[PDB]
Amino acid sequence: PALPLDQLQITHKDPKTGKLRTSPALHPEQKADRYFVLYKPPPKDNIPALVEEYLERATFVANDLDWLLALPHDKFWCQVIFDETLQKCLDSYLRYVPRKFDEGVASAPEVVDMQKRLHRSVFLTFLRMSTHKESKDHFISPSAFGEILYNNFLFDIPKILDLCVLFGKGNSPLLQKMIGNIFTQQPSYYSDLDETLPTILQVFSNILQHCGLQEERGRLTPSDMPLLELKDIVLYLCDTCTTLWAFLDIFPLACQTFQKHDFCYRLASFYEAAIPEMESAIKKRRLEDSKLLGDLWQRLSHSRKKLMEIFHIILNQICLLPILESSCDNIQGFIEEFLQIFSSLLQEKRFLRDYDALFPVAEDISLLQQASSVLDETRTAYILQAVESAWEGVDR
Amino acid sequence: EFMALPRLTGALRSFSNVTKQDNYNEEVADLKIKRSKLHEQVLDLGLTWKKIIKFLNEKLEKSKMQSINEDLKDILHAAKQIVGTDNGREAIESGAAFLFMTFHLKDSVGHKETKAIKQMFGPFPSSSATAACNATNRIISHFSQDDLTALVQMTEKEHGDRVFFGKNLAFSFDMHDLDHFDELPING
Repeated sequence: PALPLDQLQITHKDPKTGKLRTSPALHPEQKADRYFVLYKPPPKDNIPALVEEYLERATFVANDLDWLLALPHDKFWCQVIFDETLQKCLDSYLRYVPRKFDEGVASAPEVVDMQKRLHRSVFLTFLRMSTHKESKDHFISPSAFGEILYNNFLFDIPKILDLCVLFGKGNSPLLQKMIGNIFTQQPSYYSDLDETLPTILQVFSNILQHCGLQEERGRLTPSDMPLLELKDIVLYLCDTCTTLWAFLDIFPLACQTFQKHDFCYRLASFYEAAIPEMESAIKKRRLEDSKLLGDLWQRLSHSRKKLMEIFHIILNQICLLPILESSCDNIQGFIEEFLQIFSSLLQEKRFLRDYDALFPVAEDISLLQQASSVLDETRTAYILQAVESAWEGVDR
Repeated sequence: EFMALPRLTGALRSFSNVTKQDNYNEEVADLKIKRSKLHEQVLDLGLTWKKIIKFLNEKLEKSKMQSINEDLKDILHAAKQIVGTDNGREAIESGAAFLFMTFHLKDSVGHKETKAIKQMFGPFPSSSATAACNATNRIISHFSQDDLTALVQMTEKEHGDRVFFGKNLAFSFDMHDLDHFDELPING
């Protein structure tokens, strides 16, 4: 038979001369003594001296990771569990590696090739750790596996978000499997997500509070504020929206955790507060910097699109998808949740107009009307007359 | 500075890990201890020393093997100087294999090769890099070009025959980018 790793025993010599004691497979000194250095991203322009510093550090990391992938199931898991340098190195890479949507220079092919090496190797390492059944002989007990995962800080919530925004465009179906597996084997990440949501939302208010939009004594609106402070604000916002959206694109089961914290309304009202002022400021000050302001405009429009996509992903997951499936005809609560969500943002006319332009409301209301045997126009009319007036305020 | 760029997961880490952000207040203590232990970290490269002399003897006539053995002794001496004698015989032989493979396709000492040797064994006398490169090019001057492609194919094959987790898996380098929208129109 095949014995799972957590409970498998290997014989090893004890401190005492010439004495063998059977002991667990995983153990601190069965780990290898390979040191792991932290990752630092490349310089912003191809300054030769800085490039080679980055290259030195990066080759240490990549060689260590190549060897780590070469390792066997028993010794690889020993290393990942007991070597703190390894996990901190991977956290370093995930935290600091440049994202594609970032402001990017072309650099020497050496840095590009090396960066590709690191990208692939890091993804494969995280795949190995997300899998609890490497194959028939080499596997780990589900309950013990999730304990290991959560609790040698192998998977944070930040690291999961980083993983998605970094590897989700190309390798989605695999990363879906990974994330779903770690959440299945250790469900306390949900709680982690829960506890993290207040900080996430705090991010948004901070952005508002930094533009004086809403205890930060009156800061300057985007029209007045210094240019590269505004640049930082919209860069932060773009990174935040892209990361959240990528996470929910990989793992939509998280959405209810989000909506437990009134997320649909929070991002709708944030949209209403933030988007108009920043739009007008970018437009007005475009000629202060031709190229910078156009980039900021691209990022702002990207952020608005990603915000609305987040909104619709949550709406679908907790109302629309449950109605389409499992039609035993007890969908009133789902319907009522939909109606409540929209009643709470009737007044957010600018967000309503743009959101309706992208995911039309009438098409999702008809889903509820089709599914419910007994849904009168009374229950949705006002919502549509909100949408209508939201458009009618502007000349299109 | 890209360590400066504002990231959501950066804020998330800062909020619950104040502890750990200046926990990594470590620079050349950090990398130095790596240098301290990198001496035995490289087991081998593409082709080991025994594989190299097997190839050389298998492809060349005894006529030229006579001189090629003195060339290989020059390379062994250069590795002895670079690696040092206290790690032992097999260590300097793998260093000699590393030297040969470093210069088997290059006819001079360049920034790439000096930096590679330094990465592998720390600081070293460059005179020995010159000696090893000269001996290697002396040896390769006896290769026919079919022989040279055989050597290249052999290096490529063994690098390809290496097995690691997820090696044959499909992987994409496509990363999430900015969606294309359109420039703020002209104002006025």
